[PDB]
Amino acid sequence: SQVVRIVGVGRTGIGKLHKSVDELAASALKCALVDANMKQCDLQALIAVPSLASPQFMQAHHIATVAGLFPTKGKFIVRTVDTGGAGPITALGMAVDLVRTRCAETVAVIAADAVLSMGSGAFAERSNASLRRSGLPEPCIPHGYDRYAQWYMSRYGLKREQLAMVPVLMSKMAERHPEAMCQKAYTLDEVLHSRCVAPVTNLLECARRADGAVALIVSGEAHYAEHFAGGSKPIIASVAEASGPLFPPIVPDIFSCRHAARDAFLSANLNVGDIHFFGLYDCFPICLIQAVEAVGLCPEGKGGEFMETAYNEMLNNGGVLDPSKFPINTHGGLQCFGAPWEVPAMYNITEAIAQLSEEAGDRQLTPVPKRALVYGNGGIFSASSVAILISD
Amino acid sequence: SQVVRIVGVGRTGIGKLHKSVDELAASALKCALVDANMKQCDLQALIAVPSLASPQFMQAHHIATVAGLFPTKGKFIVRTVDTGGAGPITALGMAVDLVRTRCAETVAVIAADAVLSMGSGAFAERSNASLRRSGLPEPCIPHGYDRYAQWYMSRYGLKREQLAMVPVLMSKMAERHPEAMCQKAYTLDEVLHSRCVAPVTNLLECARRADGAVALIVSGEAHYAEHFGGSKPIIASVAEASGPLFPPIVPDIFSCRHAARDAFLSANLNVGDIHFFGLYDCFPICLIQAVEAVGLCPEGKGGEFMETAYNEMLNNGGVLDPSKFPINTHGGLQCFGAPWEVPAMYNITEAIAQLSEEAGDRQLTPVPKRALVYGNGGIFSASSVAILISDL
Ligand SMILES: CC(C)(COP(=O)(O)OP(=O)(O)OC[C@H]1O[C@@H](n2cnc3c(N)ncnc32)[C@H](O)[C@@H]1OP(=O)(O)O)[C@@H](O)C(=O)NCCC(=O)NCCSC(=O)CC(=O)O
Ligand SMILES: CC(C)(COP(=O)(O)OP(=O)(O)OC[C@H]1O[C@@H](n2cnc3c(N)ncnc32)[C@H](O)[C@@H]1OP(=O)(O)O)[C@@H](O)C(=O)NCCC(=O)NCCSC(=O)CC(=O)O
Repeated sequence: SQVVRIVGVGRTGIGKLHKSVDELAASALKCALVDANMKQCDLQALIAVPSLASPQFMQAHHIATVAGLFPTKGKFIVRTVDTGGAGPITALGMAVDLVRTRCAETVAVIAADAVLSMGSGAFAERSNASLRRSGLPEPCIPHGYDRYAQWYMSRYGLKREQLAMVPVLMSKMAERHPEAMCQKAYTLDEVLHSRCVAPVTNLLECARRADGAVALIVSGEAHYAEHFAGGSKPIIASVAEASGPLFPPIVPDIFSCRHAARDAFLSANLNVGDIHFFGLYDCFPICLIQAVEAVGLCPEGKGGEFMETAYNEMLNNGGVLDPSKFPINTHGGLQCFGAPWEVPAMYNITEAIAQLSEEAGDRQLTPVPKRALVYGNGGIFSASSVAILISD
Repeated sequence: SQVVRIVGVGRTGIGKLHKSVDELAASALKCALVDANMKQCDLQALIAVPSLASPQFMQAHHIATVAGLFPTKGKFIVRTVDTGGAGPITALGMAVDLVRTRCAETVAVIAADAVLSMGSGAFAERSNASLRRSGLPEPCIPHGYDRYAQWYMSRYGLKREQLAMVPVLMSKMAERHPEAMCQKAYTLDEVLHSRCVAPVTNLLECARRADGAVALIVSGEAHYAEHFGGSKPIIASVAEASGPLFPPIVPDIFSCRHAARDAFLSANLNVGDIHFFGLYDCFPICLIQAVEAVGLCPEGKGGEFMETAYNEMLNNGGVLDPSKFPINTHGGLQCFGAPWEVPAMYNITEAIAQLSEEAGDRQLTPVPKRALVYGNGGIFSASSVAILISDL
């Protein structure tokens, strides 16, 4: 096949940054190049995902032009891809493909957005407009996921309080991350008594609006060692995708994460027991609950109980959530770290790399994980992208 | 490695159709499935390009959902890609890649838009907004290409009248195509005396706004024969290259030559083996650069290539013989129609018509065995080239 690694990582801060999407993208890319010990001229491709704050025709080309990558010497392949929040991992798979087919020896993958700075009114309008023809009441995306949550409750007996436990657990993780937007952990009642957004979905269960950008540099192992030289630059062991409808009608074969996860495991010749860090998309509680089931951390229908077990162990440990007992989204995820539209799957990757390189600080897993699984989700369970990262 | 064919083609009409983008996409896909002797359930992937008339989050997913592809039984991979008007050929390359890596045995590639029905005011605003930060005066895209045209005139001695000859030649082709929006050929003076859009670019030299959709079905040769020549051509190769989204000017900015060269090497063919060319012609300078890039004439001689054909046309009783100018026999973006990111599809469909001997009064004799198609995005920002052959 040929071994391909994430050789560079760079990102901006997260929050209300008062910067343009182009500035954030450019800053993230520069950080990534420094992290890779590379220069602009060493890049042979660039892949990006669209922005909601600043929608732009041929986004990747726009970013590349403004950042001053042109004119280049030799070949440069640029591409914008849209699979929603699955994008960054989708783009990762494409980057691997460009390397293996020898279309490009090195690839930059960039995601950038500013949905907190854009204002609540504009965000709500554009995010709702994203689900035309769905029949979903506003806000549409939360209502779409809420409809799947209610189906889980009816089908599998998922409890309302088990959904609400997700942001509690994520807030416990987030408060150990210096940059996470949530710096104080929630109580279960606080989540349950927060503003109602949809019948079984409250405000503190919604993905947290943020500005932010992340850039990844992908390269063949051999090429990188020759010119620019484990866990800090992990091997992309596999990437797999699967898809579903953009909005709900409900049958279990609609969900695509399990198929994507299974294909990623087979591709990498690994199993769930070999993975000791999980960066799992958590735009709403039902997404994370379905994710842990899909990747095989627990049986089908037992995701809610998986959350409750961790929540109870947290309460019986003096309110402390031990990462070793819940090695998932140690950064806080979309719930409590932040969610810049199609960006935040990048934070599953960056947090995985931090853990694999033993640079996650107070969030650090012990023993150091050798292998990580990351998961990005787009639309309303419409796009699944799963990748497995290994140190060696 | 493994032979992959375009096994189905379907499209709507072209013009002012008064239909939604979703309706056009859905209609084109149904036609393509019938043309492939396939059903929805036989599709394992769908790739699409964004629409200007109806911009939509996760466009491919949106189209797939509204068209009723879900729920699916097996795996289904959906993806939206944006490389401007290069898109359809970019997507074609990705489809081939999905087949070869066995992620999907069959792939639908769809492009749909309605930029004529959307209204002149909305089109102008959105097309201009596409070039933020460029510094180009309105209309921005024509002015961007106009700046490159002026550079060609200064650098290579390209004549103003040679630019204007492009729509003349395209209008001669278009009037032989029943559905082409231009049904009466232009004179050179008529082009030169038409409304000025940019210093060296007039109205009849601009890409013709149209509504339209096209859908392609891609499949491995062996898989298709088990379950379901020129009419279903082999995708011999696909190659891409990119450049800045807008101008500052150096010759290494242009990427079509690199893309063309890589496609030829990939396919193990040369320009002399190709007897039909579907070349992107959003403005005269694009086609002039295209014929040079693919090797139909030397660098800087594209203007003279047009004049030679124009003069031979005048000395042949005003008749443009396709055998002496086997290029865009449909009329291209200039005179067939240009639905934003769609019209590279018409280079593919016209190529297939020629290869299958179903091009009517436009038919090349002898029947071409091999065709080259070229899509261009932005302002010489994206190049996508593919070579189609009837048999090995
Ligand atoms: C919930 C909303 C309808 C309305 O929230 P508002 O922005 O109006 O709230 P606000 O900022 O005005 O003020 C509310 C107060 O609570 C805080 N607050 C706001 N949102 C919060 C959240 N998610 N979690 C925790 N706290 C939050 C604010 O800081 C503020 O605090 P104080 O007042 O104390 O300062 C909206 O945020 C929304 O639509 N959220 C859903 C996001 C979404 O759908 N994302 C895409 C998921 S799909 C995906 O992930 C990928 C893909 O694109 O496919
Ligand atoms: C030329 C324009 C500025 C002006 O268009 P208007 O809508 O104002 O046209 P109008 O109102 O003057 O039209 C009045 C008459 O002229 C005709 N007419 C209109 N446009 C024409 C054209 N291009 N060629 C020939 N005739 C044309 C109409 O049929 C009508 O006929 P009658 O006389 O019978 O009434 C615009 O169409 C334009 O921007 N065109 C270029 C589009 C573009 O840049 N596309 C992207 C290219 S880049 C690319 O392709 C790559 C990528 O996408 O990335």
